[PDB]
Amino acid sequence: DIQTERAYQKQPTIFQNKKRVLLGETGKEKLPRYYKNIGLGFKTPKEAIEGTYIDKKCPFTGNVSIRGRILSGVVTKMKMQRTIVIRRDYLHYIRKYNRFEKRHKNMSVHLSPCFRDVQIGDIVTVGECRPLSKTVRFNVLKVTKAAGTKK
Amino acid sequence: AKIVKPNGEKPDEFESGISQALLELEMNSDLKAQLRELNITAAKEIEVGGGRKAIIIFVPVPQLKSFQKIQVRLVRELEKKFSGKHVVFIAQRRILPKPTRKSKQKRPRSRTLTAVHDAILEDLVFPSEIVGKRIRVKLDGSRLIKVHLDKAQQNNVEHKVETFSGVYKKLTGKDVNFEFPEFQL
Amino acid sequence: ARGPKKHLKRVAAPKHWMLDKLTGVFAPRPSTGPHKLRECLPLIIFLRNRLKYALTGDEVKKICMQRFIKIDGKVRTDITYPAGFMDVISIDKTGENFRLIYDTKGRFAVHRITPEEAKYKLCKVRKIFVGTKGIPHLVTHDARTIRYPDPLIKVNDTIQIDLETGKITDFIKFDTGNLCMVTGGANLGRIGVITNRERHPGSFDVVHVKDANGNSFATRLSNIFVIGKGNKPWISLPRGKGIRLTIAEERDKRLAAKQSSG
Amino acid sequence: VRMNVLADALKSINNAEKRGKRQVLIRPCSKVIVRFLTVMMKHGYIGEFEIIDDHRAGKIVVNLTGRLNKCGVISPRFDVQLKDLEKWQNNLLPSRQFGFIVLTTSAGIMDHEEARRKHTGGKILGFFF
Amino acid sequence: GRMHAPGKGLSQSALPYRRSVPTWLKLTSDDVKEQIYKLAKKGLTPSQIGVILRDSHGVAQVRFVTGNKILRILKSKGLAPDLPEDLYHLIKKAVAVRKHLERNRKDKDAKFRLILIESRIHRLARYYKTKRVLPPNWKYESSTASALV
RNA sequence: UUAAAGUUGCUGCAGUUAAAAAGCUCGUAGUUGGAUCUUGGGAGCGGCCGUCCCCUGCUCGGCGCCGGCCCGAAGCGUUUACUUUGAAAAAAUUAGAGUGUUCAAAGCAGGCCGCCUGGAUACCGCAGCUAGGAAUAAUGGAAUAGGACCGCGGUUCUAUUUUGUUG
Repeated sequence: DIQTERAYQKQPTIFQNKKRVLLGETGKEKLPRYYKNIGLGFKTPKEAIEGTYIDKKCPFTGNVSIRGRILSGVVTKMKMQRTIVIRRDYLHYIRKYNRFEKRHKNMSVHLSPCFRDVQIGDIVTVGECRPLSKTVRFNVLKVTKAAGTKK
Repeated sequence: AKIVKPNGEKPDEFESGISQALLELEMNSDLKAQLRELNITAAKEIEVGGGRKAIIIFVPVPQLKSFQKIQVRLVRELEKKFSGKHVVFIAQRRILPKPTRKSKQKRPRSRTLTAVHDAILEDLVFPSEIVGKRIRVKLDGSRLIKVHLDKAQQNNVEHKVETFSGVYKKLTGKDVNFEFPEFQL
Repeated sequence: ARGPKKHLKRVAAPKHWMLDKLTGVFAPRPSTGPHKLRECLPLIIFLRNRLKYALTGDEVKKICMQRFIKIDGKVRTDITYPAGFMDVISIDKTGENFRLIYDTKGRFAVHRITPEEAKYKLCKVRKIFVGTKGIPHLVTHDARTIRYPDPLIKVNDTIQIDLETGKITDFIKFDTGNLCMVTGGANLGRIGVITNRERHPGSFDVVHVKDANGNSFATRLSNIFVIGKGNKPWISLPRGKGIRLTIAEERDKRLAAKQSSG
Repeated sequence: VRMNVLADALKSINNAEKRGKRQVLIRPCSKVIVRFLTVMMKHGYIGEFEIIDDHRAGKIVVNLTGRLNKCGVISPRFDVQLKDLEKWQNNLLPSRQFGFIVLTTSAGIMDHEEARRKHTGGKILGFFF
Repeated sequence: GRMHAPGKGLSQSALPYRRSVPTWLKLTSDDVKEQIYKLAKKGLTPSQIGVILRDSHGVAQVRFVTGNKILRILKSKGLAPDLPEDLYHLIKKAVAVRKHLERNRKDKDAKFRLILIESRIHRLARYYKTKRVLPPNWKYESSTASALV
């Protein structure tokens, strides 16, 4: 499932190549995991702790720093791999005609693979990080489900 | 004894005496087979404007329909064992506050305060079913509800409308008057 | 541009430098120093427009080549040396010392001090640095690197240095209930007591300072400055004692003084 | 369809006072309608009214006097502040000595002098003079 | 007025303000529930169940003699139809007008009414997709018209 | 080019006959959407009423006492708009304080016989941060009950002041 690619994927902090004694079972073949806390009152999911995936652009299990602005939005498409696109909606004011303006603009957000129950139409909270690509400047921190889906 | 409270506290002298009085009232009558599971929760003693008194008796909701068809008798064994104390039956109901954003199940709309007040008013007197309701809002800003009752069984309710107004002003606080319309039926 | 900016116009100057508008096209840009470009007071404008010792910009550089002006006890020959907040200016010839404390309005004001007050100077530490082989360092707001303080020094608390040796004598802990100085922004030059501090993670923290007469205001945490333990200061306050009285009360006291003077 | 019960209510009471009637019926009810007539009743522009408590939506029998001139509704409910209320009062009241602006603030629904006293703003409903 | 007609009609029921069980009714809730179960095993739409119960058994409404409405008991027992009543009748009317229009190619009025029936079917389908009653993949076509009764 | 122009009308225009309702209907985007969820008082004050105190809950510690009372805190309570306050928001220009450039446009000076001082204040559309209210408008619960509380039964890793110096 992992290392389906010509370049090896590994975490650059945990040394996985220590010396073993009995060279078998009974307390071994359990890889240690590296994680960290983002802060700002956020919670690290257990799927990023007990997970097995390798991703350097993950905010929790990776070399990604979170600072700056905190936003929110609703997703539209999951087509490109490991990055999603969300839609943000806001009300603009016009000074001449004393009314309001509903407009939108969308942005590309990197999605960590620790969320696997994500679907169309749920409100997600994103955070500012480093420029990871040309159009990618945000990362997914927590996911709140949409209205309904009781079963 | 016959009194059962939802909370573990000891009742006073008055409601214990009313529970005992109804205990011999169901003992000496032919209704002992019809009150085996029918109990009392709480009772009070308040006053009405004038030279009369009143008593209120609380009944739980899922046994209320048992007491609806026995109330037409039970009240006048209570005035034939008392001197002149008029006896009414009401159904108890818990009230919940509106959940604000400053402060969990969704509160069902049966616990709505206006619905509780409406249920208290309609179940306060059973045989005179309500056929009309108007609200007088006088120039001081206060509300004065007037409630129209049934044309039938008028004679055995008209002597207790002052007691109904007194107990509704005591439990809730609304000036409620009663009228008997004759136009419709 | 193609490099660093080097000139400075008259109206590009900050308002607290507070010059006129028609005497030239250029204003004195200060040289690089311990303070920022915006909140500093150059030597040339001070000697030319505050004490009125000199009238022309060649006379002040003649003073600086005559070696009569010392900032923090060392002779400064720079004519545009930025003398910022909480600095002592000592003149060896006439024998008076000046300390720059903001008054009740947003500008620098003269404050004649005793020589016994003129041997120390307060500083605010910006960050704590641990050195090569575990040397505790200092980063003050006046760019003074001090080695090995007392180990109770934190990010926000202020220190007292001795001008001759450059070492800590005593420090004031940043707690709620200490005397306050505000430097920067709108509320600039008000004496009060720190009451409440709230933490905002990911953004700037804001404090709440209550003045002696009961007035309260809020400033950012980066623009705070502690001057005293409790309500007792460690320096000499200027006139007015940092109140920021309203313009109606200022009008009342000005008309009362004018009526009494006659 | 019916998209604003309050505009229809105030139009109906305006037509009733313009013809010269004494009692009128308003087909729907709302809490905001009862607050609006409570403001005009406290200010003495309408008489003592009633609520026909029927199980659909209350019908309101308002006693009409000759003290009313015009009742109007601004649609939609425009946001108004303390600094922007004077323009509304200038171009919408007939005079500075009488007339009231009914605006919904967070502390209830009442006239604009009381909201000036409590220093609060909100959304405008209508006017009467 | 109407939704695809110029008429403005006022003809519907008017339930009284009184909301109590009358004294002449000598029935319980379980008896009328059993009657609903038997008449639903007879296989009839819930509206006409209400018609027959009101006509024969003297009950005004089930919801004033039982604490809940008739389709809710029909779903609680587990014999309510999967498709709603009005949607099923609209699809049946669409099937009828399409079967009429196969043998009559020149009936333009029937084609216009078929357009109106299809529009009302779509507008009800949007609401039933919104309220999570019907699956999102259910689509209305002519070829699925005869397949879905 | 602006006002005049209510002849570009958001405030604030007109469409039977003067300029102007698509031949008619369906229909996606857009805009707008019925009613209803907590109402009422108390101890006071001046001769029925204005202002004011009250109708949010579980791990640490000081205005105070003899493990018991209360108060205060590192940490938490559905989110939006709107409403009010606070921070930051360059100067000049605009309003505007003081001031006999002979007055004034201008300037920031100047006045007392070494001294006293000014060189303010306000606005800065929207968007971003923060704290009081929840009226107004939209979103949500629990209904095929894995619904909310309460004491009881098991599947795994570990807190060392707690099994005499050491396996």
